[PDB]
Amino acid sequence: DIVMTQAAFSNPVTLGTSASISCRSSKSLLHSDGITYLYWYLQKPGQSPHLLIYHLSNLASGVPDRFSSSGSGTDFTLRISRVEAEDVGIYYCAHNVELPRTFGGGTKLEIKRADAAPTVSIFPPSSEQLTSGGASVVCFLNNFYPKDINVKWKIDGSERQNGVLNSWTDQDSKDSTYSMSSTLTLTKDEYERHNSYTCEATHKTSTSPIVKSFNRNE
Amino acid sequence: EVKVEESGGGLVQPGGSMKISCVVSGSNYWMSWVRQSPEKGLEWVAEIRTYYAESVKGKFTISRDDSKSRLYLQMNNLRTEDTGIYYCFLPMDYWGQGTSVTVSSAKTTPPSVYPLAPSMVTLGCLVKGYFPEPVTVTWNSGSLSSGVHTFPAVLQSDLYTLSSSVTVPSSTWPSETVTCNVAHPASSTKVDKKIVPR
Repeated sequence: DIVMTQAAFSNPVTLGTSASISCRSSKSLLHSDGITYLYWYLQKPGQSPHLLIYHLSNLASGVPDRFSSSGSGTDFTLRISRVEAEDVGIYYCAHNVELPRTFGGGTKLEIKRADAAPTVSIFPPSSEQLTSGGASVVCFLNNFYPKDINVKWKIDGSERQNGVLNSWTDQDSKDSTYSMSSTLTLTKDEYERHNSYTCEATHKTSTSPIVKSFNRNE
Repeated sequence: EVKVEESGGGLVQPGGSMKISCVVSGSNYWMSWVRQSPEKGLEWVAEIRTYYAESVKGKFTISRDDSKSRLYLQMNNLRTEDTGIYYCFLPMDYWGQGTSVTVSSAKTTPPSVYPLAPSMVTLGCLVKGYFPEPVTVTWNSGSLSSGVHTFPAVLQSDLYTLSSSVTVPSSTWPSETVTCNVAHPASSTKVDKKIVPR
């Protein structure tokens, strides 16, 4: 069956500049009719795939004219001129020359923008959660760029590794930034026996960590 | 306008059975099912013009009512590896919304929803200890979509947890109400958690 090969990440691209996404087929998709049976789909964050290009170079209905594709029967390049923040997503190549129908692994289009420090926010356990018997401290580190970020938790000044749950968003379709959530969970009994909880975020936009904390006594 | 609407899905234990379906609006059409998981990507499984991927022969039966424009996929004796989001896909132009299918020995567990309260203020909701995915989160029934971040759920010790943040001007909270609306259909849970100042 046909192996459709693409890289997981595009070369990053500044807004207004041009992007390319490569794909290769293991079997040639160019037939005697002069048509190449190659298709491109975009899967925007949260959504299903949608068709961009059919038969190698044809633009699908309602797709911006800035998208295009070209290639041989085996090597293809999707190109996006003047890239907009809304173009962010995962782009898939596919064929329809045999069953099984197969797709590439998807290439994430990586938008490059101005650096931005995270907005950090910390939150103590709610009375609701405390009634259940648990106690979670939450730290949002929001709307930062670039995507790499490190978060450390202290309880009373000592680092706490265990009980930490981290999550990351994809690149935002509107402002091209990233966000992270970090939750430290404890039991109510341990929680009520420490005084200070701190979330510290190291990001390239500051040599110094951004730190938020709260103290149960104030 | 062609539209592919799909439904069914849910959670079963290994060995369990599920029939999913979709309806096209807007005879002349082939229909396929494509499933998506982080570990295997987009995988074509079945098509009716019937053809089936090698991995699901004998487990899946694809079928159509050309009258109703209502195609079905009967998924019997399911395996843990069958877990994923299943798309109706009319090759090559139209995709459905995607219905989640989870096959797992873990049973349905509803979420506990907790409010997170402290120029611009950030608030949030913690949706903790549920199974299976997905849950949906809304703030003020959609009124606040800008400045919302809902994070991917993470599985820890056989339960999912997710969180959502919302950032608004300080002049709008707590003077005005802010509420996260959480649904978890698998467990018929719907909650509307007010964020009250501490």
